[PDB]
Parts: sequence; structure tokens; C-alpha cells
Amino acid sequence: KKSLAAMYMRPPVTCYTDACEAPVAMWDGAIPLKETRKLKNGVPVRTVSRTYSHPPQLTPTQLSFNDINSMYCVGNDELIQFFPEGLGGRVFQTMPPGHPRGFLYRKETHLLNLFVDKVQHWHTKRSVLSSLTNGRTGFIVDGPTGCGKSALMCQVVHFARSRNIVTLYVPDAKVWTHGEWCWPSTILPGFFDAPDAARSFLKYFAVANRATLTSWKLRCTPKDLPTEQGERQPQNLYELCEWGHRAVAPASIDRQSVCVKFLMDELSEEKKLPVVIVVDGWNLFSHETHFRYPHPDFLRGLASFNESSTDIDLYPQELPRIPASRLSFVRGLNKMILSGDDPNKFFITCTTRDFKPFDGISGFPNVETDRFANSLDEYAPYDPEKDSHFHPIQIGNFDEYEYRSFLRFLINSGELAGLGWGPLWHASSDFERKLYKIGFLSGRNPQGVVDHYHQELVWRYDYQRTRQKQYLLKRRMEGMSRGA
Amino acid sequence: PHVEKLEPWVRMAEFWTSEMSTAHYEFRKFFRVIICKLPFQSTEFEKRMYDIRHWLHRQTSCEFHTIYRRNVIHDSAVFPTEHDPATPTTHEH
Amino acid sequence: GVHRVGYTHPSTLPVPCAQRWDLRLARARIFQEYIEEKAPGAWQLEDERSMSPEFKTFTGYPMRDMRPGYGQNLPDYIMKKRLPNNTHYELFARRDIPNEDNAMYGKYLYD
Amino acid sequence: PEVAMHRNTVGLLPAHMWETDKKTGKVKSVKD
Amino acid sequence: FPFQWKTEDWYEYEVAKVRNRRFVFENTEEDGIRGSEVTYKIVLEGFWDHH
Amino acid sequence: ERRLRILAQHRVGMGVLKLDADKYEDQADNVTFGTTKLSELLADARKAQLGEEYWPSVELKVRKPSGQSKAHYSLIDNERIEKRSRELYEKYRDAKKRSLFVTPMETWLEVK
Amino acid sequence: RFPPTPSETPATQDWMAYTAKYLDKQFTISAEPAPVYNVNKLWPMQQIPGKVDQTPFEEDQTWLLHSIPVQQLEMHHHEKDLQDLPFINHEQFPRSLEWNAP
Amino acid sequence: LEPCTPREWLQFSHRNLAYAYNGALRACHSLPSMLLLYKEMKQRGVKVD
Amino acid sequence: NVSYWTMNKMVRGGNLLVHRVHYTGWGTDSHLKKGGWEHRWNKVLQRNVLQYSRI
Amino acid sequence: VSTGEFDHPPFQFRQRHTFNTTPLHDANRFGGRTAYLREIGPKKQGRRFKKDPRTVQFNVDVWCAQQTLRKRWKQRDWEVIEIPFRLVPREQQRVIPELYTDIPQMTDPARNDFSNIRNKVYDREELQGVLFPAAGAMLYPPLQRVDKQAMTLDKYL
Amino acid sequence: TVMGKPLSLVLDNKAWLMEMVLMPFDEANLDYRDFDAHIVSEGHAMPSIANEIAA
Amino acid sequence: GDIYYDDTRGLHDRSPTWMNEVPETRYDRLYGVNHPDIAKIGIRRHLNVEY
Amino acid sequence: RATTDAIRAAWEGVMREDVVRLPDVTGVVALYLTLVCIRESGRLVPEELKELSSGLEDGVRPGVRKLQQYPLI
Amino acid sequence: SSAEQRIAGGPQRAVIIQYHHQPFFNPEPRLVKVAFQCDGTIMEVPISDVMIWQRRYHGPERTVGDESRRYNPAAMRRYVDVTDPFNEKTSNTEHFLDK
Amino acid sequence: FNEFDAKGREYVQYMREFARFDPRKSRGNGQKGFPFRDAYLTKMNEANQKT
Ligand SMILES: Nc1nc2c(ncn2[C@@H]2O[C@H](COP(=O)(O)OP(=O)(O)OP(=O)(O)O)[C@@H](O)[C@H]2O)c(=O)[nH]1
Ligand SMILES: [Mg+2]
Repeated sequence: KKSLAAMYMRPPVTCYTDACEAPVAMWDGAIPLKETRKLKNGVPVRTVSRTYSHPPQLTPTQLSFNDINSMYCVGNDELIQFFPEGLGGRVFQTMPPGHPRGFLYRKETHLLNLFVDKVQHWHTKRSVLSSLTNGRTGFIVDGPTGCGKSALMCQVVHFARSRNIVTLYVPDAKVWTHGEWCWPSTILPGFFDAPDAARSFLKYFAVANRATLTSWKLRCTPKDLPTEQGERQPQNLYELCEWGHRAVAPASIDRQSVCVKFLMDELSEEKKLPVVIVVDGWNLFSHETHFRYPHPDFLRGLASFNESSTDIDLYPQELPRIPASRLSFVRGLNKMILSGDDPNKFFITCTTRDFKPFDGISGFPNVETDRFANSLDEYAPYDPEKDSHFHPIQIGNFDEYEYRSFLRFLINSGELAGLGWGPLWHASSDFERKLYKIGFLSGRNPQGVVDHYHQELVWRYDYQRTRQKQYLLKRRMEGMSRGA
Repeated sequence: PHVEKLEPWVRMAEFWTSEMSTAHYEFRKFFRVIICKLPFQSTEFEKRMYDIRHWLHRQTSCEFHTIYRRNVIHDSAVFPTEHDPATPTTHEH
Repeated sequence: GVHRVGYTHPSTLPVPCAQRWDLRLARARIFQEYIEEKAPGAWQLEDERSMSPEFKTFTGYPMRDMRPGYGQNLPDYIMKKRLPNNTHYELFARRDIPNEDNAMYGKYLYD
Repeated sequence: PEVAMHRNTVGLLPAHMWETDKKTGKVKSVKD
Repeated sequence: FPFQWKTEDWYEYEVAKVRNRRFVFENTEEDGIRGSEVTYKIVLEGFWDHH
Repeated sequence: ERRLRILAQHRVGMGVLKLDADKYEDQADNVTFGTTKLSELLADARKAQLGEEYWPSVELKVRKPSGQSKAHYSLIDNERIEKRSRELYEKYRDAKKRSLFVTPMETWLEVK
Repeated sequence: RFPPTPSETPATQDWMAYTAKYLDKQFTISAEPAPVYNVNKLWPMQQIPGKVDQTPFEEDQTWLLHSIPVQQLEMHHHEKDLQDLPFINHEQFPRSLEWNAP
Repeated sequence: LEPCTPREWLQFSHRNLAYAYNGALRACHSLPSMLLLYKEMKQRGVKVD
Repeated sequence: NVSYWTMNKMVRGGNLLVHRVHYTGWGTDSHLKKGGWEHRWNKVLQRNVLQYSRI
Repeated sequence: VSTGEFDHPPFQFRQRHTFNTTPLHDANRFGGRTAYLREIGPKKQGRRFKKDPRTVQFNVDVWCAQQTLRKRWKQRDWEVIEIPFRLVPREQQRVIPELYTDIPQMTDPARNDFSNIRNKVYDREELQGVLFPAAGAMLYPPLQRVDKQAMTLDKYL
Repeated sequence: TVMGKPLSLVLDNKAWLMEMVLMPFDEANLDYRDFDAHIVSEGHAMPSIANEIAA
Repeated sequence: GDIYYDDTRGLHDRSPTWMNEVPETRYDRLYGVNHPDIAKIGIRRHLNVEY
Repeated sequence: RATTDAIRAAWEGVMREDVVRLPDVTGVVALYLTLVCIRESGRLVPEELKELSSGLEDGVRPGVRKLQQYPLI
Repeated sequence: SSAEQRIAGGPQRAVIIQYHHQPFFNPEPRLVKVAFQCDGTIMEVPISDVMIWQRRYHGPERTVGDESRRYNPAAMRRYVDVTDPFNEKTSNTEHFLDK
Repeated sequence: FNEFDAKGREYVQYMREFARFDPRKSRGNGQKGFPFRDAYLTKMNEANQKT
């Protein structure tokens, strides 16, 4: 009854998140409207405002120590600028194009943000950065499944590319290791390539750091590269990556193997510019890729199948599995890690726990109901101290401080953007009931918070709004009986 | 001695009462175990225990379990500890 | 994958010790265990209906071996099968008579 | 056809003991 | 408390508990009702439970 | 007893070696058959007192080589492959002027 | 049995043997460092040494595409054949199912 | 009333006897009739309300 | 070991001693109520053979 | 706890492709393994085994046991090497019972290590002196272990 | 914890099944974090009890 | 419980007989017990002993 | 380095039985078993109770709940 | 520390502090909390290693003694309250509300 | 009344058994020496729980 919707005016839009506001007929009862009275050329000035506003869109230089366990946002034009590769495995599940692009600023997020602030001028802070990593080349971030691992790694490229630092960002390592098809390297004997993962890597890395790679002069790169009519020979590292991925099929298959090897040769010789290398899921690069070696009868050559002493068409067999060290992309990475002549590259990476569940027995997964349909088929245990040369950082689930800030952003800004209950706010409970309940269902696990936020729709045994509407209808009928 | 409970053997039968209906009758018999622990082997008690079968109840039987200690000799001359032969046995043996 | 099963003699190792295959041959010597030669290393299937404790028909022994087509024609089934001597069939042959008095005495001897 | 049906060649047929038709290709008669 | 375990230890527990059922030494050189020298068990069988 | 627990795998349970003799019809011959199977099992277990060559070996589930050691698999013959890849690049750029797509079978993969 | 164990290809024991034999002919180290003691690929299965045998597969399509016949006739057990069927389960003496033999 | 059958044993509690004994305590009009009801209330096991 | 016609006349005659159960239940043995006929088929195998460590 | 399907659907009249109703022998069920026992048309020994309930249940019990085996072997990041008793570490100098013989044994409760010995996995870089004494060249590098007491980024310094 | 595994993994992270476990706590006006609970299954053992009848 | 420390026995300790299942305890009594036309004494009394 | 393998096997064989029962001794042996025990009890107790103490086993065990701890009156 | 199971010793005089007679509060082997005479050490000893001073041979409860009952010449009449057989509703202590 | 119910007396006996449990005193007990599966396997997962 008390609407206050016609008297509401729209605030002036300054950023992308302020323009994500829905019409006032949607979120009128979802986010209630209060009125404040200012003293402006008259004692009453009725100003109808929202109780909840969007969290502020801040550049990473404006983020501070007081913003720990708070919520901030990024622009959509800042999203397309700093992320041409994409985001992590499950980061973009909370950002449709109507929603603002929010991020939680944790305390481990503040440690990495001040780290890249010292990476930006590393030559004067070299003894500081060596004591932070304990002499290692970088950090590896490990924890349980669904925590802030890939959600932190996309923040690091937001921290570094806003500080105009050249970044190698692998948004998910399962395109390289668990890819579509594997091809041997053209110029590297005994090495292999992921060609579809490489053309997408050589495309988006050129667009991301075009301001820095155009100033990158080619030091160790042969100038007799094969070049068709109308194309210019590359003189920059931006021109080298555009020589690789921009081609016609099947000439793009062998061009990336030349380009990736000469990219890793050019990066390993640069000792002056800081190059942050961020990899989502380094544990996939630390063990065997899911490809296997081909059978030697395929390359040997046969005249017939009946008399050749082979059974390649009769019975399948499991060859030894190809490790990730035999890939041309990871060969250049492991060259810069193990060789101590590069105090310039900082490998702030993480692991992934996106594997399928297996708890003693296993039937067949139902094709309709399978949350792990695009999950990894590995089942292998991983220890980041023993299987990587980086410093392990252990992050757990949320505590109740940042879980409250993350759930306030999910519920309120979803209904403010026209994606939540809206007019059906009276059927769902209040925020203190939802904070108490989802914290039980998730255990403050960050993927479980997002998952049970969508599973708030199918709650059956919540009786808060039933008893409240019974009390208010009882209070109404006695109020009119008092007036009678 | 103390009496120990044992679950009854019960086995049911499913047969026609005629394709009209099915009858469900079960054979069943109940068990009680009596545990007698003596700290010596006496044949006078074993004789008395075996003769309880002659005055049992109607349609009631019994069986006897006897767990006794007995000295066993491992003769290391009849069964010696020898080195393995020069030509060892294979799976073909 | 496809490999050859290896064996190290105790005279070859720098610290000699009894291996696990000649202990298997010593175990097969005592209890007379048949060693099937063409038993495949890849086919080790557990009876998960019985062995797993989170199933309804949980028995700690494998009640059925996971082999399709384990019939009477194979001689390995014949060697490990129980002969029907002094079984319930031997009770059925001597007791199930149309006249129970023809199993406890002769009629001429009783008359 | 369970494992290796693709390895059957035309030399595995006993073509000397039958007579086939010239139009369709099927066997017309059998030899004693 | 509360009881949370790895499942393969639970898989090892439930199989070892049933296979070691009759792996018991009854006549032990010990104290009273557990310890003895000979153990007699008479299994009585009848058609009715009160019999 | 380490040799005795391996030679009698399921016959030993909860510190008690149990032998169930079911070979013969009468129990008197099964006591005799059970006695000689106990003495044959004890005599082969007594070989561990002869020397260390009859001590049963410990089965350790030792891990695969770790990701730190697997990182060095890229640098196996690093200077030889980097020398090799330069002439393989020169073999590649001369063969690109002849055909559109040049496979690694035409560069370094020996097939025949 | 149902898997007819294939022929032993010469260099397929690990990734280094395949790289040194077929991919890179000038590979220095031939195979992975093998210990002096005996490795057990099949575990806890004791296999006859000197016999070419195959490990259990790790992918699902290798278990699917392998020439494994399915059960067609009536299944048989070596001691559950005196008892004819689960409906015709024969018991000689009516002992309890929890009867422990001394 | 002392319950004997398990149907009325499922409706027996010393805290529920507190309400029934207080209703008889308020039904009384004089203290000599009330102190006799109170003494057997605390003689029996009854939670005092 | 009789037919269905002989089993009813032994029940209607009163010779054998059988207890009648409701025709939609599984009787009284807990092994039959748990898994059915196949679970009791495995329990007799566990009693007759698999409880003995064979030599 | 596993949420996959284990039992086979029972036999009734021929199902159709509807809502909450799949045909009885479809390519979606059990990963397409029902093609061995399916009929396309809407020889007596080759027709009746497709319709027997005990026969089709046994084949799914084999296929689920194959899926249980391949996931237990993909979990293995180790291998079993017979190491003699003298060169073995201190926690393996005890009498180890076999599988399903005793209670699941803790490793060493005196040193506050309560874990099963049968799931103990040792790193290969620890036993280079035992597994490879004949090389003498240290074929595997030593494992770089991080200093837990060093002031790093995780300890706000 | 239900049979050694946490409640988010037993009931397969389903909110409409796990909220019935919270229902003894909220109707009592009690906080669930002040109590530890372990539930032992004594009925028919199944690989997944993710249903509303088990909840 | 223990009889030597029992003297005032604890009766009806809320032990749930509905968690356990013994539902089939149906009993069949003879027809016409309180009927005025059916006599109390008779040869139909022998039907009370039949199982 | 202290005793033989036959002594260590005989010592472990006594202490592994179901109930370890103490043997009866002779009178001159009981005097020898007690007098050495009196001499060896000085090194096992702390120095607060070496000279004057209450009982022979007082301070040999780390934690023992005595009945005399509460009634100090 | 070298003993695997336990070591028994000589029987010393002691008093019983507590004895959980319930099978759930005291499983097998049963323990009884005793306090010895010489040093007053409170220990939980097994029930097999205790000895009581019996009063008779055939007794189920051997520690307590026999008691003589009172004799009545005309013992055929004797009045017992059916409602209060143990005289519960009468109070020997006088209350302040009996005025 | 009694102090505990039938399922309450079952699990309160299991806690007293695990409080006095020693694995060297489970020499020849058989399956009676298995020390309360719920609390024994919880101690074996202490490397993963870490309260
Ligand atoms: N906006 C925002 N979302 C977060 C943050 N931390 C966690 N999340 C949410 O938590 C979920 C988990 O994100 P991921 O980092 O991809 O989870 P993970 O640890 O990488 O999971 P695995 O890849 O399986 O190992 C995401 O879907 C996010 O919605 C954060 O700091 N900011
Ligand atoms: Mg991730």
C-alpha cells in the first residue's frame, strides 16, 4: 500500500554499475525506499532514496586497507579491456550482462594487490620481493574446491593490467592439457602443441597488452620468417603474435608452433620489464595432460591389415601418457622457472579442484542430472609444496564477515538489477534468515553460496512470511474494529 | 552356565492356493546356546553333557560344540627348515 | 599399459630379501593353489554389490565373480566346484519316499 | 563380426565350387 | 565428535570386521568369565520359542 | 611371523592362525591333515631365521616423480634441442615456399 | 579370458622410451630411472614374471570398446549350484544363518 | 492418576501434573484444604510451578 | 519338496508345522526383508562355505 | 556416497520418448552400453537374454565394477616396489598384517601420527639412496621444502 | 555429519533436502552452530539417500 | 534391569516400539462371543486350540 | 649391547601374556629384591621427596589421584 | 610400559568408592573404583581381582549378614495399608504448616 | 524411569568401550576387539580434520 514509487526519481548515472538499475516497479518492495528531510530553502524537503546502493566501482589504485572484506565493482568497458581471454572456471556465473561486475576484496586480495604494486617497480624493491616469495619465482594458491582461487586470479590481471604491466593470463589450463586434439611441434623435436588453445592465446594476449608489445623490440627473432604477399614482416612482439594467430587454415597450425617458441624465447631474454605470468590451474601443468602418445604402427606404414602383426584396429590399448613438460607452451614456462637468470618473472598462479567426485564406488552419471558434466577426469591428489617450485598460499572458506558482504551483494544487487524476486519479495524471507540458512547449506563455501542462492527458489520449509502475514492481517482487523 | 541368544532359522514359502492367490507360510525353529566354560578338561563332565540328549523336550534336539586346548608338536626333523633349491619351482609345477 | 612382468633375484639386489612371487610359489606349494597362466592383469573386478559397505546386500566375501559366461564347459569351474556327495540331494534320495514306513523298515520284516 | 570382420578378403571364398550369375552377382548353383 | 572419516578406512573396517568373526581364541590363560581351558556350547533347537 | 602372515594370507586374522580342515569325511583324519599343514606352514616360515635373503620384502607404495622433478623434463638436452630447432626452422621456412601446410612429418618425424 | 593381451611394442614402457625411439632419435637418456628392486605394476595381483600382461585401464572408452562378451546363458557359481535358484535355495540342515562353527 | 497402560503412560509427566494440581489448588477456597493438597503435591514427585 | 496342491493339503490336513505370514510381506528373517531372495541365497553360501578358511 | 545409477530399470510396456520417460534401451543410459542388449525393431538363445531381468542386471554390475576399477586406478599416483626390511623407514619396521586381517592399523600413535599404513605414500625423491644406489649421480633433484617459520606474504610481512 | 561424510556431500548439495535437517533447530529458536550432530544410518544401506523420504 | 539394585522398578521408559516393526500381530477370535442366540458352551470351544 | 637375544626374547615372553603374575620367592631372595628396590627408588622420585616421603611409591608416577588430597583437616 | 595387557599383584585391603553396576556404564571387563589402605591411591581394578568378606557359602549377596524377623503369637491378624504399603504419605519430620 | 533409552544405552556403552580401548588388549577377542567404528575412524582422519 505504501508505495513511494511515483515520488522516486533516478539518481545521476556516473559509472556502468549505476546504469544497471531496473525500473522502480520491480524492486519497490525488494529494496524498500526511505525518505529523508533536508533543510534546503524550506524546512521540509522530501527526498525519497534507496536503502541499498550499488557497491562503488573503483580502480585498483583506489582500493585500500580499509576496503578489506568489502565489495567493489569493475566497469563493463574495463571488463572487455582487461579480460579478452575470459575469466576463470566459475567466475562469470554471477555476472550476466544486466548485472554489475562485482568482486570481493579479501585480505589475501590485499596482499597480492600490494605485491603487484611493488612488481611495477621491481628493481628497487628486489630484496623486498625476494623476502615475500622466500626466494621462489612466485606464489601458488591452493585450497578446497569452490573457494576464491580463480576468483582471485582474475583479480590479479585486473591489478596488473590497470598498472600497465604485461601479463600472460591463462584463464583455464584445461584448454591446453585437456584440449580437443594434440599435434606435435613443427620446429621442436619430441615436443607437442595444443593448436586451438594456442591461437586463442596468441590472439587475446596481443589485444590485452598492445600498448606494451608494440614497444617490444624483437631481440632474438629471425627476420626471414615465411610471409605471403601483402603481409609485413614482424618488427614488434605485437606483430609477431598477429603473424601467428591471424592466418588461414591449415596454415595456422604450424604458424603457432613457430610463434609460441619464438615468444617464449623473446620473453626469457628480457631482464628489464616485469612480466607477471598468471595461470589458473597450475596443477594441470604439473602432471600429465590427458592426451596419450600415438601407437607406432600409425607412423610405421602398412601394406595390409591381415598380415602385418598388428591389432590397432582390433583391440584398444593405453599408451604412456604425455606429461605437460613436453608441451611447447609449458616448456618456455619451465625454462624461466628453473633457470635462475630470470629475477623478472613473477608466477602468481593457483590450482583447480574441478575434478569429478569419487567416494569408493561409482555408477554411471545421469546425462540430464550431472553437475560435473564438464568436470575434469583426473582423481589425482595434489600437494603444491612438493609438486611446484612456488610458495604455497592456503585460502579456506569464507568467514562470517566476508560471507555477509558477498551475500548482501548477491541478493540486493540482483533484485536492483531486475534479476531476483522483485514483486515476489513477500514470498522470500528477510536477509537475516537467508544469511542464517545459506550459511548452513553452504558452510560459507563460496561456490556453495552462489549455488544455494539459486536454490533459494525451491525452499519449502520457511514459515517466516506466512506467520508475518498472519500477524499483520490480525493487526489490521483489530485496528479497524477499534475505529468502529 | 549362561544362555546365549541365537536368531531363529526362518525360511518362507510362496505357493499358489488354487493362479488365483498366493500363500505365504514359513518354516521356523528357534535356538538357544548354552556356554559352559570349565578351567580344566574333565571327561566326567563331557560324559554328563553328552547324555542330555536322552531326556530332552518334545520335538527338541541339540548339538554339541567343544573347543578344547591340545598340545601340537612341530617336529623340525620331520619338517625341517631347508634352504631353497638351486633350480627353483615355477608356475609350470 | 602393456608391459612385461619382471622378477629380481635376491642375488641381484644389493640387499637380499625374499620376493613376493617366490612367496606366492611357496604359498602355492603348501596349499596346492592352481596358478592360472592366462589370467589377465587388467580384469580385476570387485563384487561391489557385496564388498562395498554402502550397499544393501553387504557381505564381506565376493559372492559372485565378475565374469560373463562362467559355465560348466570350462575346466577351471570344474576343479573348484563342490561335488554333490553327502549334500541335501543325498538327503532327498533316501528320505523322500511315498511311504515313510518303507524307509525305516521292510514291510515283510515288520509284519 | 565381433572383433575382426574387416580382415576377410575375397581369397577366403571357395569360388571354384559354385557358379554365379553375370547380372546380379549372386550364386546360381552348387557343385556336388 | 562428530565422526567424519575417509571412506577407504571405512571400506577396510567393515570387511575386516566380518571376516574376523570366528577368529577368536576362547580358552585363554586369564581371569574369570573370559578365560577358560575348555568351552562347551550346546545349541538347543526347537519349533517354539518358549520350548 | 612376517613370513608367516604372507604365506597364510586369510588364514591369519586377529593374531590367531586358524586352520579349518575339511579334506576327509571323519574328524580324526582332519586333525592329522590339519597338523601336517600347520607343521608345513611353520617350517617354511622358519626360513627367516636362516638369513636376510629369506626375510619377506616390505611393499612400499612409493610415489611417481613429483611436479618439481617433472619440470626438469623440459630441460632434458636443452642446448641440443635449441641447436636442433634452428635448422628445423630453416627446414620449415624453405618448405613453406613449396606447399601450404608443412607437417612435422616433413620436418623431424621419421616415418619410414 | 576376455581381454586377448596384445603384442608387446618395443618402446612403450614410459614416455622417455617412446621419445628416444620414435620422436627424437638423439635423446640421451633412454628411459625413466628404474630401481634395482622389483616394481609391481599389477597390485595387489601377483602375475607370472616374463609374461606380457596389461594393466587395468584408466579411461572409460577403453573398457567400452574392448572385446568383452556379455552374459547370455544362465550364470553359474562353483558352490551356489547345489542350491538351484534363489527361489529354490536348498538347505540340508536347518541351522541358523548366524551359526558360527567352533 | 497413576498410569498403567502405555497409552496413558505417553500422557504422563510431572511438569504436566503441575498444571492439574494447580487447577485443584485454585479450586480450593480455604488454606486448610489447600495445605493438605500442597503437602501431597510435594510428597509426590511434582515440579513446582 | 512337494507341489502346490500337495502343500495346501498338508496345511489343510495339519501334518506339518508352518506359520502363516501376510502375503505381501517378507516373513520374519531380516536377511530376506533386506535384499530379497538373492540376499538369503548369498547368506547360506556365507554359512556353508565362506566362513571357513580353507586349507 | 555416489549419485550415479546402479540398478537397471524394470520391464513394462514399451516406453516412448516423453517427459520423465526414456525408452528402456537408449544410447543415453549407461554411456551407450545398452546397445549390446537392445532391439531396433518395435535366434531363441539370442533373443531371451535381452529380456531376462537377472541377465541384464549382471551386465550393469560388471559395467559399474569396471567404472569402479578405472577410477580407483586413476587415483593411483604411486606404484608398489618391494623394498627390503633394512633400508625401509622406521614406521615400516613393524609387523604389518595383511588386508582384512586385523583392525585398520594406525601408523605410529606414539609420535601422534594416526593414519593407515596401507594408504601411506612415500615420495620418490626421499628414497633415491635406496632405489638407485648404482647410479650415484642424483638423477632426481632434492625437493624444495618451504620454510614455515620464514616471514612471507601470507604472514603479513 | 551423516555416516562420516558432511551433509553437503551426502544429500548432493540440495537445499530442499538439507533444510529439513535445519528444521529441528529453527523451530526451537536455537542456533545450529552451538551443536555438533552425527547421524548413523541403521536401515537399508544405499549409495545415495538424496530423497525427501530419507530427509 | 539389574535385580540386586532394582527395588522400585522403572516402568514405561519411553522405549519406542514403533521404530521397530512388528505390525502383523493380528488375532482371529471366534464369531458371536456376546451373541444371545449363540450358546457359551459347545463343541465350537475346541476351535480355540488351532494354530 | 646390554643382554643377549635369548634374554630379550625371554623378557618379552613374560610381559606379553594375558595376565602377568608376580612369582613367589624365597626369604633371602625377597630381602635382595627389596633392598635393591629401596636403593633404586631414590633415583626414580623427584628431589622434593627423595629423603623424606610417605610410602615407597610416592612420586614415581606423574599423576595419581590420592584419597588424602581433599581432607586436609 | 613393557607389559602388554596388565600386571596383577598382591591383594591389599581397600574400600569401594563407586561401582557402576549397569552394563552400559561399565562394559566387559568390569571395573570397580577402589582406594587402598596403605597409600590411599584411588585406582580402577577389575572385578576379577577383588575379594570380599563373605558371610555364607550359598549366598547371592554374601557380604551382608542375616537378619532375624519379629515374632507375633497371633500373626494371622496384621494390618498393612494397601494405598501406602511403605508408609510414604506420613511424615516423621514435623512441618511448619501443620499448625 | 530408567536413565537412558534402548538406543541411548547402546551408544553410551560404545563410548565407555572406546575410552578404555587398547589395541594390544585386542589379542584374541575376534570381532569384539573392533573399537567402535564411529570414533576409531575419526581419530585416523585427524591429519585431515585439524579442529
Ligand atoms: N565476485 C567475487 N566472487 C567470488 C569471490 N570469491 C569467490 N567467489 C565466488 O566463488 C565461486 C568460486 O570461484 P572459483 O575461484 O572459480 O572456485 P575455485 O576455487 O577456482 O574452484 P575449482 O576451480 O574447482 O578449484 C565463484 O563462482 C564466485 O562466484 C570473490 O572474491 N569475488
Ligand atoms: Mg578454479
